[PDB]
Parts: sequence; C-alpha cells; structure tokens
Amino acid sequence: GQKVNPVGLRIGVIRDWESKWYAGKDYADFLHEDLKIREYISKRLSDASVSKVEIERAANRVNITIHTAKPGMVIGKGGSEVEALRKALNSLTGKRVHINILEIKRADLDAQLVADNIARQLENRVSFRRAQKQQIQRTMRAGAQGVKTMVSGRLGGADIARSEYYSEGTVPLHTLRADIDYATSEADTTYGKLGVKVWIYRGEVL
Amino acid sequence: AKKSMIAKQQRTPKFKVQEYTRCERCGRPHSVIRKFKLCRICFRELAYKGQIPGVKKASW
Amino acid sequence: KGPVAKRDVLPDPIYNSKLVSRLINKMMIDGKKGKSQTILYKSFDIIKERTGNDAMEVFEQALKNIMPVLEVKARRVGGANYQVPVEVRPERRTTLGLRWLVNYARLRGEKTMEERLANEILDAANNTGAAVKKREDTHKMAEANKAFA
RNA sequence: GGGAGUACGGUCGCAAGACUGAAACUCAAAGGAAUUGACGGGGGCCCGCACAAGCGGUGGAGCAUGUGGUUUAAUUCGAAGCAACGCGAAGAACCUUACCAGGUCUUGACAUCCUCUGACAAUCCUAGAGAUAGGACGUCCCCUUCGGGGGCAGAGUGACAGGUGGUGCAUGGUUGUCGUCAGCUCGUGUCGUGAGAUGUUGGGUUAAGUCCCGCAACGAGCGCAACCCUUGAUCUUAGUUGCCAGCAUUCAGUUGGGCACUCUAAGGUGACUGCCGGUGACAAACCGGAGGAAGGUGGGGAUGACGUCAAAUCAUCAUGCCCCUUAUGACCUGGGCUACACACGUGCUACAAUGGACAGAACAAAGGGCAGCGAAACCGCGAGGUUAAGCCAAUCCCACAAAUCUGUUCUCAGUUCGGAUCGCAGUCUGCAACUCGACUGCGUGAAGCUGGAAUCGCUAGUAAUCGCGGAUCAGCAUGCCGCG
RNA sequence: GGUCCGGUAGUUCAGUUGGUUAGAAUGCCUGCCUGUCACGCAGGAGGUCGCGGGUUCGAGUCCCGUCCGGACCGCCA
Repeated sequence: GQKVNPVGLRIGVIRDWESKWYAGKDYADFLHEDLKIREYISKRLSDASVSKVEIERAANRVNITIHTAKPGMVIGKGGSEVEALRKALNSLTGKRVHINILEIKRADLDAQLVADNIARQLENRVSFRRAQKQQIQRTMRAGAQGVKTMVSGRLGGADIARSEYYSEGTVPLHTLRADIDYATSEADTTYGKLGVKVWIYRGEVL
Repeated sequence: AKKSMIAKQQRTPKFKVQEYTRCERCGRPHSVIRKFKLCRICFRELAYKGQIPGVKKASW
Repeated sequence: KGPVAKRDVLPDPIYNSKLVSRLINKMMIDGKKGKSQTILYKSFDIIKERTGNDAMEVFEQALKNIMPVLEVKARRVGGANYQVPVEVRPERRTTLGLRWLVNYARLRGEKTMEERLANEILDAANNTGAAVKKREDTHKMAEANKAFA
C-alpha cells in the first residue's frame, strides 16, 4: 500500500514522543488520560489553532505546554479563559494540572496548521488547486526546504474520486537524516469526506 | 449495533468471567494489548503520532 | 550467476594422511555430527577384522573402483530428447561416488548400519556392489550415446 | 465503406468466363502516413533457489485448522489466481455474538438539552433468566452577607439518540501486489507543426538512471547509495544484584577482598577501493595481494518511486439513500458460530535398529512476573494439592532446556514402531467443561512398512532437526512472533 | 402372412462359442496441468444380460413361447 509515516519512523531517533514522562503499573490509565486531555484541548482550542502538546507528569501532577502563535490572544486578555480551561482540566484529571503556552515563530510551515488551513478553505469552497498552490508558495517563501501537499476524495467530480498533488524543491523521505513533519486533516463538505495530507521537509539534522 | 455492547463493557456484569476486555479509544473487542488497553489500528495511529512515551519502530 | 567453490570440513593441514584425515574429519555425509561419525568409525573397523590390512587403503581402493569418468546430460534439441555425455570434473567425481556409496549403504538392507557400510566397503573394494553396478551402467550407456557431442 | 464488379440487358468466347455496368437497403465511419505504448510461437544484452546441481518436503496414512459443498432454527459477517483459504480471529462453555428459538421494553442500552424532586443509587429477603412486588439505611452532597446557587442523581417530557440496517463502483483513513524492480518524471532550451522526440540514447562500467567518456542538450526531482538499528574487532569510562586473576577460607565468590577478566552500556576508535601490483586511454572501473576481526554496499534488519489490480476494507470513519421507536433499536435465557455423505489447502505426527525403552552425564540464548511470579519442604504414581521463602527483580521466581554423549536391553516384525479412536477413574479453571476446554493414571489398541499424475521451500550457522520463551489469557496453541 | 436374423454399462460394439470369469472404446465422477476453458496425464464405478417359462451342480450364452426391431419372400392365371 502506502508509505510509512516519516515522523512515526523518526520517533525516538530525531523526534520526541511529546509525552516525555514515564509510568509503570499506571501506564494504561495514564495513557488513555493523555488521549482524552488531548481531545479536550483539540476540540476546545480549535478556533485559535493548536499543533502539538507535550505532557509532563512531574510528581504525578500533570504539566502541559501548548504550541503555535495565534494563541497569543489566549495568552493575553484571555488569562481568564486560561484559568477556566485549566480548572476544567483539574476537573477532568483528579490531580491538578499546570499549563504553559509556547509561541511558534513561522507558524506557516507547521504541518498541523497547514492541514487545518487547507481543510478550512476546502470547507469554505475555494478550488483545491488555488488552496494548495497558494499554501505551497507561502511555505517555500517562509523558508521551507521542500513541501509536498496531498488531497484525495470527491474533488468536485462526485461520480469518481481521485487524488491531486503539487511539489517542488526536495522532499527526501527515504533519508532518515531528514527532518520531516507530517499532518493529515479531514475536510468535511456536502459531498462527503475530503482528505488532506501535508508534509514539510526543513533541512537535514547534523 | 456497536455501541450498546461497549456500554455492556463498562457497566459491570454479574460474573467475574464476563469482563471481556475492550479498547475504548476504538471499540474493537479483539486484539487489545493489556499494557495499554488499546487495540491495533487505533494503537498504530497514535503510536506513529507520538504517544505511548517509549515506543520506537523496531529493526534488528 | 558466477561459478563459486568453497572448502568444507577439511582436517588439520600438516601430516594429513587420508586415514587421519577421515579419522578426524571428512566424508561425514550422513546427517549431523554424532551418530554419523561413530557409526562410520565402526564400519571402518569391521573391515580390518574382515581383511587384516589397511582400512583406508581398501577404502580408497573401493573409491577407485567406484570412480566414473563419463556422465550424461540431456538436451532439448530435437523432438526426440537426445542426451549428451561430458567429462566429469574431479570434485564432482568424488562427491558423486561418495553419494552413491552412502545411498546404497543405507539401501542395501542388513540388520544394522555399521555392518551395512562395512559390507559396502567390501563390495566396492571388490567389484560386486550396487554402486559398482550402476557405475558400469552409466559407463556403458554413456558409451552407447557417445556419438552425439 | 459495404451492397458490387454482383443484378439486368447487350457485346465476345467452344467453355471457364471477359467487357460494359445500376439500384433497393444499410452503416457513420472506412481509409493513408506517422507518434507513444503494449504484444510477438521476431532479434540483441542482463538479472532473480527462475531453471539447472543437490537437500528436505507436500500430496499415500492419522490428526489439527481454514475454505468450498450439504444440512440446520442459525451453522454471524467479510475475504476468492498468484496478490483468498493456522485469513480479520494476538484464543467462541455464557460474554465475545452480529445469527436463531423463546420471553420482554419503547425519549429508549446511551448522549445533549427542557421541567420538576432535589444529592443519589446502592445493598439483602419473595416468585425470579431479564424484570416486577413490598420492606430495610433507603433517596441522605458542597458552597452558602444562609436569600439562594453549584454538583450529581431520580422522575416526567419533547426535540432526539441508536443502528456490525447496504452501498470499497460515492468515500476519507488504511493494506497487499508487481517489486526492493531501476525505473519514473520535471524546468529551461532545441527539432517536428502536430502526435511527440531529445534529457533518460551511443562506448565502457555497476547490485543500481552506479559511475566515466561521448553526444543538442543543459540542469533538477522522486528514485538508488549513504545517513538509522543490530551483528561482527578494539580503546576509555563505571564496577553491582555481574565477574574470580593473583589471595585466604566455602556446599557453592560462599564469604573476607578486588574490577583483573568476562559481562553490562554509554561514549569511542575502526573499512573508505584506503594502499601496493597489474589490466583497462590515463577516464570510470575490473583483477590479485599486502595488510587487516572484518574487503570490495562485511551480514541482517528498517526503508517500498510514478503507477497497476474500479484488488480488498462502509466491522476505525462519513453527505448519500434506507430501519424504526407498537423495530433492521435495546434487555434476558438457551442454542449456533465446533454440524458431515465429500473435495481442496496449510500444518503436526508417524510408518522405525543413523531406531525404541531404561539409567547416568552435561552444554544455551531470549523474554516474563503484583488482583503476579510463586522457592524449598511435605502429600499424591500423576495431572496437581498444602502450609508457604523470596522477588515491583543483572539479587527472587518462572526455569530440571532438548537434541547431544556413555552404558544396558530390544533383534527387523504392523513390532518394546505408530499412537488414532474409544471405556473407566481423576486434575485444573471457571456460576457452569453436555453441544463445547485442556491435562493425568489406566485399559484398549487404528491405519500407516515412505506415498500416482504432479508439485514446493532452500546459496552455509542457511537448509534440516532440537527444544525454550512471549502475546492473546479464568481455562485453551500442532497457529503466530521471537530465542538459542 | 410365412422364413431367417439380432435384442448386452448412458451410447456404440465384443462376450453370445468355452454352460462352470460379464469385457473394450466413448461418456460420467475425482485429482493433476492451464489465468480460465479445451486438449493432455493419473485414478474409479457401472450393467448382472428384451421378457416369461422349461432342462441341469450350475445358463449371459442350452430349449421353447411372448414382445421389439431388421432382412428375405409372398409367385401361375
């Protein structure tokens, strides 16, 4: 079938687990706890865009950092909503939590945000050509070494699904020394389901 | 008919045998792993996505 | 593709008489080490008793009497399936002779393996073995079809 | 274009026929030249246990399992040449379970809300599978400038919920396959008019579109190689729960001592055609040596290009139609998924003296263990039972490895082979072992004395054999994964 | 109407004579080959003899009769 995921291949050799803590004999419920907390932030902060979240379990008290740049408004006058969401987190996790927010510079070349973007104007009904083409030029203007974008599904032609891509530069997936960042997002429209995948090559790792 | 039976899974039955294991992230009754309480496809998804803090892809 | 050849299970290099060579190594195509070498030694001995002379001497005399020089291979040319004889290379010669030795050693059917191989050593030292029989069989059939080349 | 050089009528001919020559009807094409592909029982090179050279097998027998067919109330669905068939399913007594029989319920197994009681259900007796009927703590929390709010349920209601109810030919997300094959393409420029070509062809070379030299191409990308992991050789660091070398003492490194060595695992060093000689135009390479633990990508793993199969998956997900709430949605019990006249596949075990039985002697790696591993000891012939030591583990436990070797016996037979199927008595687990589990002691002992036409795997720690772990897990493995 | 023939696996022919054995191609079933089918290659069953009666230890095969077909003849005025 397909390839393996580049970042799944690169986990542990170039990439972090973003769950850096260790559990033993509480691994299970700890693990499903990281799943539902990720679900909570994912469908709460979907407006302000989140890419990835790192969970720390220092002295079993959970500790969170959240990435990306648009939550600069979450950091700002919305210290109240930061406190409220954190109160809901301690409502969900028993033992309390502490959260931090990390700004991301060049949020254009982060795969999660790219995929969420393409899913958004695919819901907003721009042509997939226009969406992919402006996004790819925006990333390689930002300084990415090479970007390939995917789309699949009923691309207007509901009677037969197909797939479309554009890519330039270099995207060496076969080289494990490369830094790759992968996203998938699922654009839902009246036609059914439209699939978005995107991955970014950003130079090698010495 | 999928979701009545997972309700049957969390709410307790009358005998110690009847607690058949399940994965609640994706409700497959077969092939869950006791170490994570999680079955195959929804294990592999989040495994490549980054969680399970110590899993790496084997090669020897 | 590409012809390759390799050493296997040769004994110690210096003062290698063939008797010590097959005393410490060699032949052993019966299976695994253990119940392959012990039995071979017993067969080798039960013929010193039978003929009071050198076991390895009569053993290579048996091998010599088993040694062929012609072996035939088939061909697809023509709708009649002609077969063409070729000269046998010496490594092929010794391994093939030893192959027939061991296979009608286990085929000849006496009560136990050591006397089976012992009688095979005698019946290959003299020319009255099944392996000697098939040796002359392929020899005479190669001489029969030798016209082709 | 057919009809058709046919019909008719003339003109020749001895004849065969020749010349002259319609139409009706019918089709929307038929054609010429060229391009890219594909194919060739066309040609030129090359590779792959592809064939050869061998080894061990399958189909012959029994048994396990999957599948087809048949049958049943149902034998739940999906899978179909390679590339479906010890496949989802890394485990069906109920559960799982969807299917069937019966007994049930309808805002409901369940989610968000609405309106009231406001905290709430639990727990044991009666019929009783659900569930009903009554009692028993029985509807009882927290903040409350004590007004009232919040949590957390109950009751009732209406929007709703639930669909393993189909559609992989609507789909996303997935996966196999050619194929680990060396191919696949693009920018710019030339040539054609255009289809397109050139790059990517030629000479040489390589595992490789690998590289070199040519050449209207010049470059670039996905590819390939490397970068990652492991396995091979060594240095330094650190010596305990490992090691024992010189020591002294034990049943045993056991201790007293000590990291020497092994080992552990981090950081490293090392192999790159590096060097020499030769061939090759000197180029790329190729061949042989010296070295070197390792030599020509050292071995193995991971890694799967553009695409093909409208391949499969609506059983993770989701517009689309359809299902109803007096059922395609729930609950409960029992049955079924394990049937059986046959066939196919994949495995296991045998047909024996390179053996079988009995006694003795050894020698591994890799993993697992807390509602867990469970030592020793005792009981029991044995499955196991009893009190129980230690271990969250380089300490303890699983855990006595087997094949192997030495000796005694059997003496070539349907057998001291082979154990199939049965009867009896038990062990464990589980509410429960009948459909429908595994194991033990018994007794009985099957066919089968190397298997047609055929057909498969395998280039060295491989094949072939030998055991040992793990997952799934109440109990269940000949299957799978991995280890030596 | 008389005479002579035969009545056998699903089909076509041997055996029907040897009183003392029911066979051969083809078809059909199963397996192999092939992508599939066909050829091609391994295996296997079947009839119990038109019918009825009689002889004999024993009738397919002996002897009668019935039925079914076929051949021949049915002439002289």
